[PDB]
Amino acid sequence: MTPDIILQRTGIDVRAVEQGDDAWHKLRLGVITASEVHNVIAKPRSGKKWPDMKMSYFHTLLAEVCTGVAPEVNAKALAWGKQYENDARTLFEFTSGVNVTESPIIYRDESMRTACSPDGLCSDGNGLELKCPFTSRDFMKFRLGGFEAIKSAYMAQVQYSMWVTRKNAWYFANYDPRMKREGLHYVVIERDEKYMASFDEIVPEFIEKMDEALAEIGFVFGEQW
Amino acid sequence: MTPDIILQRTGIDVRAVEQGDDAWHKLRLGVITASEVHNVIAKPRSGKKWPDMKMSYFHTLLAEVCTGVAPEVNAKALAWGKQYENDARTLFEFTSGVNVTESPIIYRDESMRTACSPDGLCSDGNGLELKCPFTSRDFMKFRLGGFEAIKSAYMAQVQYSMWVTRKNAWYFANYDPRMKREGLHYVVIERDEKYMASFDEIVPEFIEKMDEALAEIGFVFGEQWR
Amino acid sequence: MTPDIILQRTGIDVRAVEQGDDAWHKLRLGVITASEVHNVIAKPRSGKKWPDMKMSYFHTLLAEVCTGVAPEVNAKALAWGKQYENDARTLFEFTSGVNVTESPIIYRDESMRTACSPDGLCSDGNGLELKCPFTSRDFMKFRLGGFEAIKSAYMAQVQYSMWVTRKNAWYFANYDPRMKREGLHYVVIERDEKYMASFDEIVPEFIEKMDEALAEIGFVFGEQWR
Amino acid sequence: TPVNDETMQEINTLLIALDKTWDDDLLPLCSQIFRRDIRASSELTQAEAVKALGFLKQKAAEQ
Amino acid sequence: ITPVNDETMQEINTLLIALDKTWDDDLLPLCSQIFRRDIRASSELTQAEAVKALGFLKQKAAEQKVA
Amino acid sequence: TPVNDETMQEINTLLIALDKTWDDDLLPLCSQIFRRDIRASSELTQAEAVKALGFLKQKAAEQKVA
Repeated sequence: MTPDIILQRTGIDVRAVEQGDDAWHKLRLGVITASEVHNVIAKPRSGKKWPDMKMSYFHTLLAEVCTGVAPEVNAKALAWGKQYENDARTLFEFTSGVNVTESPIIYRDESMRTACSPDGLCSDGNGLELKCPFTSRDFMKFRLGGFEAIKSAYMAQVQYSMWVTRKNAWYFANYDPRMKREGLHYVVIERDEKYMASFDEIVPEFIEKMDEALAEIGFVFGEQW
Repeated sequence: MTPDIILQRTGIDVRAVEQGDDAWHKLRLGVITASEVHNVIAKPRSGKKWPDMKMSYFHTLLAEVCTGVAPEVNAKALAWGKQYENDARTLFEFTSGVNVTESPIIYRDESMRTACSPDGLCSDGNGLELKCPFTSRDFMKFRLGGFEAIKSAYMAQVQYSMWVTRKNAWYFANYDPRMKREGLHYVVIERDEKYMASFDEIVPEFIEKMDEALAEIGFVFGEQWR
Repeated sequence: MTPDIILQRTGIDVRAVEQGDDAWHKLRLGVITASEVHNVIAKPRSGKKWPDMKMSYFHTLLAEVCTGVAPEVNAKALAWGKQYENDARTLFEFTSGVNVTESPIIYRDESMRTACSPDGLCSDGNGLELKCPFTSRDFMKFRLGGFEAIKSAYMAQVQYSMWVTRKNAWYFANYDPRMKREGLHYVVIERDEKYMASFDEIVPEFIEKMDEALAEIGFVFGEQWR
Repeated sequence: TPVNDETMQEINTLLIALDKTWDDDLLPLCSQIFRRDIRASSELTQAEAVKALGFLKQKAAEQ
Repeated sequence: ITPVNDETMQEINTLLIALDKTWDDDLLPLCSQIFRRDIRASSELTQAEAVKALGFLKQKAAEQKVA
Repeated sequence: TPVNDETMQEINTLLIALDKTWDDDLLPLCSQIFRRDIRASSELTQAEAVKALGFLKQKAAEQKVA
């Protein structure tokens, strides 16, 4: 997808967007984003039935199309993340030696049903996800590494970003300005083809069901722009 | 049950009571209400020991008797609900074509142990329950699934409202002012005798156990109102 | 263990610090406290994996050491507790007949890894835990007594307090200023040697694991006080 | 962004079919639900008029 | 605003006598603390306050089994 | 509470190994993340300097300098 085609279908110029902007939010309305896709790929205890978190995201995403808004969940956490994001980015650049360009949203294909919003695009080809955990507890969990350091929601997010962008690796950094030392830590996560195939299978079905639900109440995807 | 028994016992004139005022809150203290009765009819996975949500409500309701106050729960969802309830009533009148009259609290009997506060009484003899879901997500769930995606807590509230008032059906309407279209949806919930029987069995046992707990600590039901 | 050893270690005169204080929080940074030890003794339903609540407290406590701060959880409940704690203490004294002197933090030993902050030390040798529960619901749960009136987190806090102080019994009291009567209730809880043995085995191990994690990222316990 | 003509006509089409009016029925309705004194039909936003229309359509569907 | 009735005052006085306690030395100071007000006479109590105070005396007395 | 000799020294050695400077690289970074105009290393507290040093060590480690 090119910058004029987005403008052509949404009326918004991607070149003039600043993460958090009204336009930034509008572009993600009804779109399956990386932060939420862990809900799409949840499988049940057993059988073919969608778990509550999957049904809940489905309904949330449908509501975005029909209201043209996304309420913000966790206002404290979000303000904290926005306060320290650029410090996290700068420190990632500094410590890694890798240069970072900020990217507007990247749609996977012309349907614009699937996107991510990288916190950076790196000079070596890799994307960048940045987290400023609201609790130093969660920083520490990541920082200590080992089994279960990276929560599966965030692995889903990182892999989905690689699915959307076609890319092969992704940096995943946490920053905590309250840590007296060791406050910036990152890892490289490699494209996992088990995740890619899961998205290839499950994501189109999720889009189809959304189209059915929207049709049932006289809505069509795209209306929100 | 009449305005007279309420006056003698609480000092309050029900005719002066509009939803949400100081008086309205007072009259619900210690009373098994429709919004909360789902906790009363909760059963465990096996046996007869009260599940946690049931015990939790028992304790909440006993505290209302002994303190004469009730805290606010979900302040934001509640304020939203109060913000848009009148619009939802109006839009339901307009779209349905049935006139709604507002009602103060209705007790099921002289005991005043059991009550509901309908969001309205309809010209066709049905009650009306009105939700303004805090999340459009929850609105969308109701809008698509209909009957299938009414929370059992909400289904209990509607059935108990029919148990209390003796009515045969109840309008269940959701309203969401953020929806560009399709923001007002309603269904008719019919009286279900399996629920009526559950209340007949379980609620008097709940009342009996409350009296025992109150007696254990020197309290009697009614003290909240004086 | 004295206030001179605490002073040398932390620069804080314990005698000028009172529950809630800014320095009161500094003395607890990284320390296994009685209100949280329930996280430390949680076992898994099977196997040997630390449950989520245990890992979560493990990470919280390490973060306190490495940041020098502990964010306040449940602000409204803590403010309610602070508002009513002295009345709760006086009413306990008054109704029980036993005298209560206030105590700063008490560390179990020179390591300062383990401590409790009794809400009082009683004339009869027992400690005192005082709760002003934010919800009258929880007051009522406790007031009604029975097998289950005391949450297991609270039993662990009480038993840990006896483990820290070498004491044989502890008063567990609740106060609710909103109750019209019966607003103060207490029971005596005896030292339970099963808990003592669990603390003896599990706590030193938890300390070892914390040290290894701190060392993993180049920290030494005690840094948060230098 | 103001109410467009084709949407305004869909509304008026339904008002006539329903035997309702702007003065007696729809302006008071809209004034209440959009929390604003709406004195004439041209003062509706397109978004506001799309909601009013949906409700008229619902009212009609139910007869 | 509703004041302490005579019946309640009497029950309080009965308990004070049995516990060997007084309004001015024991109960009024207590009532001043817990109700966050300067209370210098028994008549400054509300009935609701007096009920609480009476309850605390009953609890104190009942531990000792006093009469 | 100002930067001790030990910490200054390790910072200065790493800046040289990394071919970075106080005025061009480190003070701008410290100014950004500590939200203050830090114009000289003497304006830095020990706590700030310890954090700065940490970042330099990470930078040095990932580079694999001598």
